[PDB]
Amino acid sequence: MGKCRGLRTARKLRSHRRDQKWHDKQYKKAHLGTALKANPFGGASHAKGIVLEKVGVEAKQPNSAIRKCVRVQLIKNGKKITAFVPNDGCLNFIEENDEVLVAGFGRKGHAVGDIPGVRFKVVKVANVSLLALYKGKKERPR
Amino acid sequence: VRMNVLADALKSINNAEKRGKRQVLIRPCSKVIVRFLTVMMKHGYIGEFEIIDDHRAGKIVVNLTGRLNKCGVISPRFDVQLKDLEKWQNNLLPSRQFGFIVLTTSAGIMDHEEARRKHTGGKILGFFF
Amino acid sequence: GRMHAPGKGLSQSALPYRRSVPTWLKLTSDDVKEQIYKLAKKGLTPSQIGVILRDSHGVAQVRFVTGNKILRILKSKGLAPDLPEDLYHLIKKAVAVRKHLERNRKDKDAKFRLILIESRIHRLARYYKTKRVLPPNWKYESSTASALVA
Amino acid sequence: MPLAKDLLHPSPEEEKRKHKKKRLVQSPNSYFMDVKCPGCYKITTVFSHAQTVVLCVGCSTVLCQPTGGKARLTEGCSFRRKQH
RNA sequence: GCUGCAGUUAAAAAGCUCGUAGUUGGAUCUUGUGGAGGGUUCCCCGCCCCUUGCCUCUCGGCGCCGGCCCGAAGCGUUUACUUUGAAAAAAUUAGAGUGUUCAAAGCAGGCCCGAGCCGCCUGGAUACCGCAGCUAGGAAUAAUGGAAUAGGACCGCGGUUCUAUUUUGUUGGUUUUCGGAACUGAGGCCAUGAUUAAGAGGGACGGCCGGGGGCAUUCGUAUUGCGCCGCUAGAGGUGAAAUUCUUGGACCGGCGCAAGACGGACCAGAGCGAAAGCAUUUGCCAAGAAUGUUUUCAUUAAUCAAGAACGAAAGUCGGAGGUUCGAAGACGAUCAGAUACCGUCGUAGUUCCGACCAUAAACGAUGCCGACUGGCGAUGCGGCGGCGUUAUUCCCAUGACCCGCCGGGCAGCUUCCGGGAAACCAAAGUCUUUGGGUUCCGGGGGGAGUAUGGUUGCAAAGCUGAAACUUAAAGGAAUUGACGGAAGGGCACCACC
Repeated sequence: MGKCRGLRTARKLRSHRRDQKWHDKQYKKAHLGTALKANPFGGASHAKGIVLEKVGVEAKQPNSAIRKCVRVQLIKNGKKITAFVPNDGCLNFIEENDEVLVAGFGRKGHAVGDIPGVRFKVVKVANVSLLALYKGKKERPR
Repeated sequence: VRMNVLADALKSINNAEKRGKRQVLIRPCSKVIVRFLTVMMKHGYIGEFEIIDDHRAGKIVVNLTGRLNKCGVISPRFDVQLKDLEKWQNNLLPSRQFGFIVLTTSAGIMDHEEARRKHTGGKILGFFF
Repeated sequence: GRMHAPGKGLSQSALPYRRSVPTWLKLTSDDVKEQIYKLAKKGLTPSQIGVILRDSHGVAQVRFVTGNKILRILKSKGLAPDLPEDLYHLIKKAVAVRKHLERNRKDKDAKFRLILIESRIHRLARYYKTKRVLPPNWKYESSTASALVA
Repeated sequence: MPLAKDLLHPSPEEEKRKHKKKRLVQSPNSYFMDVKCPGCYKITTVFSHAQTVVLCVGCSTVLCQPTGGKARLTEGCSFRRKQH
C-alpha cells in the first residue's frame, strides 16, 4: 500500500521495479558480470592448476587444529588459489609440481567451517580420485 | 477532492454495521450508488432506503441489518471477458456457494451470476457477501 | 482546503431550498435591470452590485427575479469589462507588494508571499485563456501588470 | 451517541441547533425585516447582516452600524421577518 | 511484494514551500401497458411524445384494385469497453479414437469366406494462438461533441453571380427554360437556446485577532571604563589553594559621566509563522489566518521529475565596532602522568552593514489531500443566545465576570473502538474480509559516505556515489537476576562512634 493504483500507471510501476531490483545483492552480481572478472573461475564448475607448495593453515577459535592445505596456480589465468585437501593422509598422495583438479566447497562464494581464507578444495590428482587413492582400490600410476 | 464517490460511501456502511447501528447518512448521492444498493437489497443484505433530495446532490439514508458482513470497492475498474471471471471471484469471495461480485455491462448494472446468462462482460465495480 | 496556506475552514453561504419570490417583493424583472445599470456607471463591480441590492432593497438575490445572473445582464449590453474583476484584484495587490519590495529589500517575508500571489495569477489565466475569454498570446509580466491595472 | 438514534426526522431545535451545512436541508440563519424608523418615515426593508451602512432619506442618514455579525440599529425599531 | 510488502523506535519521509511535465479528479440529461419466450408485475412488435432516427427519391422486384404501399441507398457527433464473425505454418501442448506383449511411443487398423470374397469396413478429430489490424451487435460505465455578439425549421421571397449540356428528327445562329452552385437584404415559425453552486476551489465585502515581517523612534536596569568624594587593609577564588590585585588606596560606600551589550520577574502542555523562527515604547509601510454573509465566478482541483524562494549555529571575503563572554595561546593547581575537568589572563569570534556557504537529534525520529468511526472536562479566536451581577451619563449601544450553543486551532484525561512484536496510538484505527488519490524511499552486518568521474564553491566543503574482500550475527521491544562513586526505608561491636 501507499503507492499508485492508477489505470495508466504502467510506466511508473515498471520503471520503479527495474530500479529497486538493483538494491538486491544477488541480482547485482549476476547482471554486472563483476563476478566473472573478479573470480579465479570463469563460472566453470571446476578448474585445473599446478601445485606450488603445501602449507599448514590454522583454525578459527574455539577449534584448534592444523588443516594442511595446498596452494596452487592455475593453467588458464596464472593466478593463485588456496585449496583444502580432504581426509587423513590424502596430503601425501598429492606431490609438489603436479597437476590437480579443484572445485568449490558447496557454499558458492564464502569460506566454510572454521577454516578461513579457503574457498576451494581438491578432487582429482591425475585422472584418479582421492577416494580410490585413500581406500586402496587404485594405486599411484607412477 | 473526493476522487471516487462510491469508494468513500461503502466504508461508512461497513464501519457503521460493525459498531451496531441501523441508520446511517451517506453523501453525496450518486446515481451509481443507487443501482448498486438496489441489487444489494434484492438478495437481502439491507432494507428499504430513503433518498433525501437537495439541489446540491442529495443525501441518502439506509436501514440495514446484521446480515451484511462487508461490502468493499475494487478500484480502478478492470475489464472481465467471461474467462477472467473465475479467477476474480475465487480471490474476492469467501466461497463459491454465496457472495456476489457486482459489475456494470451494456445491459446495465447487475451481479456476476446474471451477466453469465446474458453473455456480457464489462467493468467491475465492487463486491459484497 | 486553502490553496497557499495550510488552513481549513467553513464560512460558505447556504441558500434555502425554496425559490419563489418570495411573494413579498416588487420591481418586476425589468425594474431590477435599470436599478443595476446605474450602479455599474459608478464603478460598482458585479460582486458589490448584488450586495447593495441585497442589503437595502427587497431582493433576496437577482437570479430569482431574473432568468439571468448579474454579470450576463451587463454583458448583453456590452458594458462588461475586458477582464474579470477576480484577475484584476490579484494584479492590483501584487503591484503594491513590488513597490514595498523596492523600498525595502530586507522584507524577505513579502518576497515570499509575492511568489504565491504571482503563481496564483498564472494558474487563473490558464483557465480563461483556454476557454477563449482572453487572447491566446497574452502573458503576465511586470510591464503588462503596470499597464493593465491602470 | 446511543448508537440507534433516528436521523430521518429531527427535533425542532434540539437537532436543528447544528451548523447550517450539517443539517439535512441547508437553511440560512438570516432574515429580512420591515423597518419604519422615526426619523425616516418610510417602510424600508433591510437584511439582518447589513454589511454596509443603510442610508436614510429623512433627517437621519444612518440606520445601521455593521459589525462582525448582525448589524445593530442606531435607534431603529419595528422587526418583522416576515415568514423567512 | 501488479495479485501481495514496509518506512515512530528494528534498514527507511527530501529542512521547508512554490511549480511545469506526468498521474488522478464532484453532482446532473426517460418510465409504465396487450402478443411472443420465463415467473406472478419483471427480462422480439409496437403504443402516451419516441421506438431500430429520416428522407427521396430513382433505377433494376413483391404486392392489391392509371392509383397506391414496404425491403435495399446516404446515417444517427466521435472513441475506449464488451459481445459475434472473418483471417490465422507444421511439430510441440491440451485432447478424442486405436490392446505398442503393458508403457515411453506410433498413426494406425479391424473384418468373413478351405483359396474359391478375389473382397468388405473404418480412422488420420477437436481445442488453444499475447498483441495490433479487419467485421457485426450492445449503450451501462469513462472521455469527446453542439444555437448566448444566433441559426435551427418551411417550396417563405428578394437582391446578385456563376455554371450544367438536354430537348424543338439531325446539324449550325440566337433566347429563355430546367438543374447544380455561390453570395445579399427585410419578414414569419422554435416554450426561440444558459442544469445546479459541491459540508470543492478562486475572488469581493464586514467587524476583529496575533512576541508574523520590514522601516523609523522611544525606554529601563545591569556590566565595564573614567572623573570626584569618604573610610582604612586586605581583596579575588576553590573541595582545599595559588596565579592575580593592593597605602600613587584596592575591595567597600556616595555622586556624576561615557561605551558597548541586552530586554528580567511578568512569560503559560498560551499565541503567530511554510519552515528556520518571533517578547521594552510609539508611529509608519505592505501581508495573513479564523469567523460572519439569502454577494460574485462556475469546476477554475489534488499530488508533483524539470526548475525556483526562504533556510539555525559555526565558517569565508570586504568595511564599521569590540562592553561581555571566549576556541587558540600563556599561566596557577589537581594527578604517578594531566596537552583535561577547576582558577587567573587572553586572540580569533561574539555585534552591525554588504557579499558568500546550504548543512543539524533542521525530531512529533511519525509525507500531503479526502471520507468514516467513542466518551469527558478545559484553553486561545470569531459568531449566536440568556435567567444573572458589576463598571459610565440613570441609561440604551459597550466592557468585565457568570451560563449555554455553533465553527475551525494548540493540547489533555478516560476505555475489551480497533490496531501493534511490544512499548504505545481516536490514530500508527477502518488490512489475508488485503484496491479512495499521489509523491518520496527501504532489502542481513561491515567495507563506505570511502574509491572514481561529474557538478557547485574564493576557501572550508556540499550534492551525486561503487566494488573487491570479509562475517553469522548486527538490531528492536519486553521479562527475570546481578551490578551502580542512583534514590527512599531498616539492620549488625565478625561495622563504626
